[PDB]
Amino acid sequence: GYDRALSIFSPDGHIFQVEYALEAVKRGTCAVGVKGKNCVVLGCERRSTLKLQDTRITPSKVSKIDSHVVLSFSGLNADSRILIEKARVEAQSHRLTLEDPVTVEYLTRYVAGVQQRYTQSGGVR
Amino acid sequence: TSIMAVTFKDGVILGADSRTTTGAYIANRVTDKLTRVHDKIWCCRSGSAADTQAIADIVQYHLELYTSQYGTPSTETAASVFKELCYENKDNLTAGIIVAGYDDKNKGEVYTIPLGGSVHKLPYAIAGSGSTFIYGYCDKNFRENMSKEETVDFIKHSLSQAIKWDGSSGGVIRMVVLTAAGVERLIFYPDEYEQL
Amino acid sequence: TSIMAVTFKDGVILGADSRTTTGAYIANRVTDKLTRVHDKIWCCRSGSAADTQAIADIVQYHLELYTSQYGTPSTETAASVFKELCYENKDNLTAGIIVAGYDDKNKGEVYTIPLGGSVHKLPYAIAGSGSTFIYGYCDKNFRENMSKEETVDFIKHSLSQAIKWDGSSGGVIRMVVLTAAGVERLIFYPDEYEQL
Amino acid sequence: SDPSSINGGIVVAMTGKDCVAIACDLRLGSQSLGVSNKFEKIFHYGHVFLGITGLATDVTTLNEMFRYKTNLYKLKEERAIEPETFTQLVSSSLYERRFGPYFVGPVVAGINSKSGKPFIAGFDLIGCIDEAKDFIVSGTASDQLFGMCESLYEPNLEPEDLFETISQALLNAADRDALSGWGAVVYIIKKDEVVKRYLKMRQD
Amino acid sequence: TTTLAFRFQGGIIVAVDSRATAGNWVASQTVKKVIEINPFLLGTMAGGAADCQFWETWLGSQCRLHELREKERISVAAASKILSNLVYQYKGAGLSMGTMICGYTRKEGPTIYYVDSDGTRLKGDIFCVGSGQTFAYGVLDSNYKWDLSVEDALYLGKRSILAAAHRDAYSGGSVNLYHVTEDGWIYHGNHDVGELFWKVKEEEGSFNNVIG
Amino acid sequence: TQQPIVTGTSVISMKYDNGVIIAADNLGSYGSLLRFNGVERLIPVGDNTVVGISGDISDMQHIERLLKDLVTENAYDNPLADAEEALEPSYIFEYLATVMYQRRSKMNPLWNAIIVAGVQSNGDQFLRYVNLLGVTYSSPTLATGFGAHMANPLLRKVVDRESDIPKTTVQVAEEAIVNAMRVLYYRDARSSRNFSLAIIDKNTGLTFKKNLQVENMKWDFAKDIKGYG
Amino acid sequence: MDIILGIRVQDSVILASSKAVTRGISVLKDSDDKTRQLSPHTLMSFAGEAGDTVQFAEYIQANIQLYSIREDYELSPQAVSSFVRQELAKSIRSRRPYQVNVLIGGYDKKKNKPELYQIDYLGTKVELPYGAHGYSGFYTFSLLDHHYRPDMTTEEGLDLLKLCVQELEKRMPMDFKGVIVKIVDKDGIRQVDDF
Amino acid sequence: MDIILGIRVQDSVILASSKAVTRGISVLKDSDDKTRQLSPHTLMSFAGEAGDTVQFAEYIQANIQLYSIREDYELSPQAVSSFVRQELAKSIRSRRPYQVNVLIGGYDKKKNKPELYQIDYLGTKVELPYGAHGYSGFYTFSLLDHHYRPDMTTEEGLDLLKLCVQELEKRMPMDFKGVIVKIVDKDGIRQVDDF
Amino acid sequence: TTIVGVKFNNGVVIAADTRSTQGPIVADKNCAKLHRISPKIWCAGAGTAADTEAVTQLIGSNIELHSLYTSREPRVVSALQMLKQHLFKYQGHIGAYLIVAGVDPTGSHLFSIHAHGSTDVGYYLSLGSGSLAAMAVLESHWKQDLTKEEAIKLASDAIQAGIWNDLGSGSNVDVCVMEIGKDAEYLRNYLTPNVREEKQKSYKFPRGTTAVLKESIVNICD
Amino acid sequence: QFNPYGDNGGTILGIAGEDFAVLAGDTRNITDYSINSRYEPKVFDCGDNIVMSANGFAADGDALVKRFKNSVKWYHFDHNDKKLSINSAARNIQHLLYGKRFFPYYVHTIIAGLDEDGKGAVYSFDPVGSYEREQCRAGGAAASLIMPFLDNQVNFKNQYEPGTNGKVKKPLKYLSVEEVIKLVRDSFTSATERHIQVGDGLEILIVTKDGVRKEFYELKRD
Amino acid sequence: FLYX
Amino acid sequence: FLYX
Ligand SMILES: [Mg+2]
Ligand SMILES: [Mg+2]
Ligand SMILES: [Mg+2]
Ligand SMILES: [Mg+2]
Repeated sequence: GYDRALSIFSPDGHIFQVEYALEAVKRGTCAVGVKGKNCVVLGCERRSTLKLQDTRITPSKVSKIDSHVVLSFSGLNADSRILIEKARVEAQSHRLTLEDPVTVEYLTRYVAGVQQRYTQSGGVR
Repeated sequence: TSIMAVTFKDGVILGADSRTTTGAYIANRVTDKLTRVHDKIWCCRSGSAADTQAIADIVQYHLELYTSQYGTPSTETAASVFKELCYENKDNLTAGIIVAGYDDKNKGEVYTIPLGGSVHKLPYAIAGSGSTFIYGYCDKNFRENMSKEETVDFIKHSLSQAIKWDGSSGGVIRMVVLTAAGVERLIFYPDEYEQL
Repeated sequence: TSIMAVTFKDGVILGADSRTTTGAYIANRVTDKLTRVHDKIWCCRSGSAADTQAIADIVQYHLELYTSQYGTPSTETAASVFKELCYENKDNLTAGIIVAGYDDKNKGEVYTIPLGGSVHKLPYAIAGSGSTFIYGYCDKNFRENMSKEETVDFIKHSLSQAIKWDGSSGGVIRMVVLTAAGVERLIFYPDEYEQL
Repeated sequence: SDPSSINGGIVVAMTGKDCVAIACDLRLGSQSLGVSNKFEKIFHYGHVFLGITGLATDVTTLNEMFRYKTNLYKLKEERAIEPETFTQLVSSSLYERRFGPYFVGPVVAGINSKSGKPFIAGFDLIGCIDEAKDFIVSGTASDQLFGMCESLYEPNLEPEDLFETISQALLNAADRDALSGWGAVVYIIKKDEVVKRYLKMRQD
Repeated sequence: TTTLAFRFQGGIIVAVDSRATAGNWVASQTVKKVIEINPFLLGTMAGGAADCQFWETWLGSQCRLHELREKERISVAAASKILSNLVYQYKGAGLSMGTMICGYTRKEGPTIYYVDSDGTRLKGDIFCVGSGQTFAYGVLDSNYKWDLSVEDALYLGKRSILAAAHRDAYSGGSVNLYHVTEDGWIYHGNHDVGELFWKVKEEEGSFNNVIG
Repeated sequence: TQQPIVTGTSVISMKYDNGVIIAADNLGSYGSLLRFNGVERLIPVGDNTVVGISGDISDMQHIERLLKDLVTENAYDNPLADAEEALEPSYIFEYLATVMYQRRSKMNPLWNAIIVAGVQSNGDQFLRYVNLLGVTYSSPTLATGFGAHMANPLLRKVVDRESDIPKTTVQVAEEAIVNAMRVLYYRDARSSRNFSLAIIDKNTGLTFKKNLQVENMKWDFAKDIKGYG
Repeated sequence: MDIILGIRVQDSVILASSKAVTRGISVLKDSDDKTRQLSPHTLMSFAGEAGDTVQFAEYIQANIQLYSIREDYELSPQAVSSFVRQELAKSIRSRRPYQVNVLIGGYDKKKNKPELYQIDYLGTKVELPYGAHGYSGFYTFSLLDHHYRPDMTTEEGLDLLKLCVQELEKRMPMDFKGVIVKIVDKDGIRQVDDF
Repeated sequence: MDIILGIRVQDSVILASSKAVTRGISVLKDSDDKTRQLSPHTLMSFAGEAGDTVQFAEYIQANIQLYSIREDYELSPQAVSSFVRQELAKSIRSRRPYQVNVLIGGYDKKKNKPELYQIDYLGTKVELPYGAHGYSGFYTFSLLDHHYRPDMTTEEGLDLLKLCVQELEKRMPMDFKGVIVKIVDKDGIRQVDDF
Repeated sequence: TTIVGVKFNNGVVIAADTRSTQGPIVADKNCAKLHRISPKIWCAGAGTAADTEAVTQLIGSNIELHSLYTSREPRVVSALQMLKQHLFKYQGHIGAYLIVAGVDPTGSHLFSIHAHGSTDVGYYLSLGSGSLAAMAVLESHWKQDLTKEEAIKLASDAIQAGIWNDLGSGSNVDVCVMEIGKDAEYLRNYLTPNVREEKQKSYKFPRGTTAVLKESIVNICD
Repeated sequence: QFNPYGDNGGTILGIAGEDFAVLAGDTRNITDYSINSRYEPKVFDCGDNIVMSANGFAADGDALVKRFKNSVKWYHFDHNDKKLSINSAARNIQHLLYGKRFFPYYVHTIIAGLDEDGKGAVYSFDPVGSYEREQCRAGGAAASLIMPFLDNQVNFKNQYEPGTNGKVKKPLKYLSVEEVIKLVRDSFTSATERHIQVGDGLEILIVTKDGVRKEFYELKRD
Repeated sequence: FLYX
Repeated sequence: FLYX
């Protein structure tokens, strides 16, 4: 297997591959989350340089992880699909063993745990 | 067990070991596997000791009662009585018997009765576990109308090999000589036969 | 099956029958149970034909590869490779092999490898079903430093008896002579050996 | 399906000074299920006492059989059977069924009326006699009883002391066996008086 | 062995016998067949002594790791399912356990889960498990009501074990009582059948089969 | 799972005041067939240990190779291989004991009963038994197979407990061993007359005796035995 | 066959016997009376192997009826039970034993006492205040241990029996289609038609 | 586990499932629901080996629920049955197969048709108008052959089902403590509380 | 069990251990395994304890009747022939392994009988679980022309080998000496080398320790 | 077929006092009806004032003791030479035993020592690691003989106060080390009489706060 | 091994 | 039964 440590420390104590991953987020279309008194709203930008799009079938920016939790994102669209899939599987796995759907904190903590693993795993960016 | 009967010029000779084993333990190291059914009719017992003893006792009675009425029985008659018991009770008997007797008309005769209860009249016979190792030797060395001393050596050398290779065979080599002269018992000790 | 290896003055001789039986039927009446693992290292195969063939093939490869690197192997080295296969795979093998070879230093050597996978270096060896009947004969008749003609007769007479008594043994008597002179194959037909 | 350990139960007999004691539990069960807590295993034919453990149908059958035989014995002999003689009768009767035996562990106890000697004996299932000076044990807790008797017992105990020893031997043995207990009975036997005591023991 | 747990107005009552056997040999009459997983969780043991003891102890470790990770006491459902999912992995291996997971949580209330070694997991209000489960059921079912007092419920649970302890050859020793409330489990003592039987027989006037 | 094919019978041994004696016959049985008559079942390891092996001979020959390899491996980077860091009987035994138990635990045992007889560096007698099950025990007298049933009773009449060892001389001890080998030849159907005997003494060292024979045998009384009654 | 119960009270014996006759996956009958009257004041309920049960019950019935005619006298429940036990005790060491388990409920007219005898197919006889055969015992014995009193009336005995049948209908795997109940007292044998 | 029935009628599928959970000579529970909802318009009843039944049912439920979230779309009853069959078809040649027999009752929203699938533990799938598993079939199939009509209403289907349960309660040896009945139609899954 | 028979010049001597066992438990600490067939014919039994007693008692009876009928003292060969014909009839189902020994008008005799009905002749024999321990001693120490006092010593030494080394054998040594022209002397408990050491403590309970429910006088009289 | 298990017999016995504990075991090692050794100790000092015995199949017994002794060593290394408490040792042994649940150690295990309050402690384990602290436990072949005697004499079971009508039980009290050793010696002499696999020698290991002391006593050798 |  |  490919083993190379791609995410490593620099003299100034930065992990450039993690900081360059943030630049990819900064490039990504704007996504905003605002939680009210009895609701949360997820707003998402869609760049208008793409006309002749088919909005029926084009992947929606906001994804359902379970019937009660959603996930929007900014950055690489292809990368987001891998996080969403893992989260959806963990959501069903939690219902199966705990006999209770995930909390938003637990689902977040899992997704964050996956993102972290890729910052000190060999052969992955 | 290693037993054999050899017919020579002056009559017949019966030879056997003296070892009875239960599993790998020797119950008796001085067994007398040569038994008398009549004055000059003897047998060699192989297989279940209990079965062969029980059979031998019945035949002696039959030949004693035969003698009371019709005088001395033939060696064939004795073998016929042995066969009758062995064949009719083949399902409940583990007994390989060699019958050997001296008539004055017929001289030395040897009948072998294997497990089946079949009768086989032979110039010489070998039976028991030890016999397997000396088929080659006995076949190559046996001759008809041997002398007493030749027949004693033939049996001694044969059983010596049988004893050497068979775990179930050992101890002394007993022999019984049947001739017109009478009945002679012979014994041969390890210190003699082992270094043949 | 009846096989044997005898060590004499000029080297070693391998002897075997030619009968392979499935149950009471003879599959092959002209089997060659003497096989070459090296130019002057040969073996005798007894037990499962499939198992003994498979083993023999592997050793020939091992000794061929040995020869490529380190020159001619010793008879002991060949027996060691046979043992290693037989011992390590004892649970899945029915093979009694007699290894016999001629070195110029060591002369004639015989190693017997029974079912266990143990190694026994002997002046002569016998194996297979037929061997049982000739332990008595072979022990009484074998002498060390025999001539070629004496050793050929010893093997011929021995296997002749083994064949006579064993149902599983028969056909021709094949022999292979290993000496400094080279390798000589011999065959003997029923019409000769039966009436010995 | 082991006949000797379906119903369960124990008998123990001991000798003292000019006295014998025989004791038994009261349990009859069907393996795990306890069925009866009144099933006595000790009988008597005159002054001779017999305790029987093992398969309960055979315990009942043998009691009826020995009553039958001791009754005819008395009519013909014009006297009560003695323990030594009865022991032989039990042995004869059991071995008569050598190749179809009663699955029982009988125990004879009593005092010879002529000699005044305390006598106890145990039998195997085929009728082999086990004569003892000290004590005989039988049943599903025979191991436990052997351990209790061998440690507690001492010779020439007085009837009142012997009672305590045999009672503690049975009780503590029965409490370490699942198929034994559920109440106990102790017979104290003197030359010409017999006391029968029911023991208080744990009912599990 | 005989273990029973039943649900009533006052909470959950858990009664177990204290005897362990090897064949007809009584190995011990002083065994703790209830494990205290945490203040609000109880585990009952029947079948293999080692299997029950080991895996129910192990469960307590898994329940502790849950409340460290999730900053919250594990549910009776989740706790029972950790054990039922574990034994199911070993199904066919020859594990012999008959267990009841009894506890209180806010979201569930008082809950009992039957979990056995062939992977059966059942929520219910009454369970009896062991060789003398039938003997316990007989007394418990015939006297059970939802409106039993904490005092009466504790007695019925005790009396149901005693009933089995008596008739079943492989049940006995002593009765260990527990009462599970919203505030957690409360231990209601060890009761030797040696004394309890005669005490009950005399006071209740029952057990007329026995020579008094 | 094995079945033993070519087998060796009783190994017998006992302690005496200064060291240990061990003996075993030179037979390789093939069931009831007394196949091989030149088999050595006593294998010395250095000058202070002898390993006596009964049971399967193929597995015995494997154990021979392991001990041979153990001596080589001990000598590696060991200036004191023939002094303070030489192989002790206790080291050799513990190694075999470990192997025997590992093999039984993998359900593929070395089908053997082994007695390690030797003298430790401090002059102490070493005598300990191990078998195919990995069962280990030590006693003033040890024997395998028929030896356990017939030899031990005779050897225990000499050394019945620990306090008897200082009272037992090598002459008395050896006599008891040679007597036991005769009794085994009378009564063991898979025994031979020819045997080897080893003495490991703390003063005289290792004395290995080959080609011994059972002698002074009583057979004369056999002439008087006729029939079965 | 399966469920047969017996409860001896003050002045009577009560025998309950399941009505189901099952073979394979089919309940063939749901009104079977698993009992025979041996004499006017002696009733025997039976359960066990198919065929053996009735064949044994009727054989005993014939023998007791023969005795009654010969002596012009009714055998005591103790006497009948002893006779039945001996027949089973013979049976168990026969070529093919009767695999029949019985309860004998009788009223001894000489003693003026009800008597309940529990006899298994081995010939294991016991006099009990309450008895059961098969798996029934595993539920009923502990229940009766608790609720039973020796001085109960026939009506109290029937209520105690209802408590047993309810517990069996709740926890027993198989549907035994209720029970036929019969009372043995000084006035003889009568059947409770509504249970 | 034991009795699971299914009847596809005009506009719905009806699944009846016995409530008894028996182990040994003890009915441990009499209110067990032997069914899982795989999707809003798909219900699966199950019967077989203890543990395997629920473990299998929940595993399938999780997979169908995962698919529903991923595609934001409900799989057709045909699609779900095909998935379930393949899982059992894999299972039977596993080290330890799922010994679980299932009925899948679903309403296809695209076709506007009820569908009943009968799948055994070997992975033997069949679409039926009425199905049963275990010994139940030996009584119900012949009864439904006679009384069933393809154009029946949900109410007629429930009366037809009552006729099955009555026949089973009469002739079945074991007490299965009645059934939980559920109806799958265009409006989804609902439970009949009084049966 | 450990039973041996030894022949000396003017008689035969049989000795046996005194331990009877069920499984691993010792049922009888001191049981006599020496049986009287006739006044001068004694037999030592191993195998099924019940079978050995029964078969010895039965032949002992038939030998007495035969002795009265023939007006002659019974012979060892008669007891042997009757035994081995009976044992053979039952094809080993009677687990009786006997050492038969005695003196009669014919002389002194020593035989061994097996359950299956086989018989052996010898000057020294040993039967039972401890036979190999006993036979080891007999093979080591036996010689031709033993005296009475030597034969008793050898026999008891062979039993002791069994007692110590065999788990099946233990307790004491019973001996019977059958000498020609003399009454057979039965030496019960000839050696008692396994006396139980004084217990550390008396377990005599204080009177009233046991809890009692009921008392009653039992009627043994008419 | 190869049977990996065997029975080496013997019996062990652990009793707990107030400020001490004893673990006793006979020194006899057997297979079938043969004695392997008359002195083969199976009660071991494992350090940290813990004594241990694994009676049954000696190979599994030695393997377990060896593994536990090693477990004590690594406990010191990994936890700054901390003393392993008897309760902690007991749990550790459960894990050792249960680790082989599907290929079990064929032994009855007893450990003895002092708890963290300085009081006598005995723990006993079934073959698959189910464990329980007790005042009293006998293990091995003669466990069924000794255990009911211990119930009667240590825990005073079935013993009532004389004249109290079997209402007041005999009160529980700690036994002196002198009184405990009397019961151990009488337990083993009784076990030796009636069990064939028990005898030869008795070795007692007594654990106080001062350390581990040993005592040895002869037993009957039949 | 034990049971409960 | 018993043995000897
Ligand atoms: Mg041919
Ligand atoms: Mg009980
Ligand atoms: Mg009954
Ligand atoms: Mg002994």
